[PDB]
Amino acid sequence: PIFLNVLEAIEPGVVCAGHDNNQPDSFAALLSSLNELGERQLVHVVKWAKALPGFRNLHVDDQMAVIQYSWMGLMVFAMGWRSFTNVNSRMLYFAPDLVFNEYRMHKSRMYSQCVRMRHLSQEFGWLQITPQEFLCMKALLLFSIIPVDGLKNQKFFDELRMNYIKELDRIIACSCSRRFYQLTKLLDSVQPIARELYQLAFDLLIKSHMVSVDFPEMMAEIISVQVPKILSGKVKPIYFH
Ligand SMILES: C[C@]12CCC(=O)C[C@@H]1CC[C@@H]1[C@@H]2CC[C@]2(C)[C@@H](O)CC[C@@H]12
Repeated sequence: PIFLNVLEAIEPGVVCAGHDNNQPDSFAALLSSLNELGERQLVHVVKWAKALPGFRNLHVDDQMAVIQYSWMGLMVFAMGWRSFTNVNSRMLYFAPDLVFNEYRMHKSRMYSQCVRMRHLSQEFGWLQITPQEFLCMKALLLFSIIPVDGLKNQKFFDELRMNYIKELDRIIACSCSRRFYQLTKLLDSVQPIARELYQLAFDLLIKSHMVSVDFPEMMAEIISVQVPKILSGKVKPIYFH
């Protein structure tokens, strides 16, 4: 169980958004706290990724690129699990101090995306996803979006991605065929959700100075430098099906 030992050991702990819950639920306050949460979680995503088995086998530029393309999907998948285990999926548990009810879903102007995120959360229940399955699936999400022109050493990436697929297969194996199909269909469903959120993030950054929404340093950098490569089709998800 070496692989699962590692995934459990490096899983990030609780991250708070810093949200002042006694101010009114305005669009600007809610989106500014979500952006701050993203900035805080990005720190943990980087430290988590660098500690994954085999990750340092990747070229150093590929390491940062893969994090900078997959972070939305990783963060939404993890938030979906938090929601399933904490509020049982009619609310979104972005953080202990940033829990979206239906009112916040509307005031954030993200209601339809939150609905889809809620559906993703509920699938952990409908499919009875185990903690071990969640951990392996989340790791695989780091290796599920790349440039169409390929990475700087694509061969090492393809080997590492293969090995994470094998680990998922082992965790299921420890019926199997139906399970693997279910989990890979679930993984595929993350990318379209992440794409819609990437679109929202980009549009909000462009008009941020006018809706009074503050973007932290690394969020502003990644949404203006890397996210447009996804939105323009230069960086694309790897789907199973
Ligand atoms: C990743 C975050 C923050 C971390 C998390 O739990 C998931 C959530 C998904 C929506 C993202 C948000 C970060 C800030 C974004 C990108 C806003 O700009 C628009 C959509 C928000």
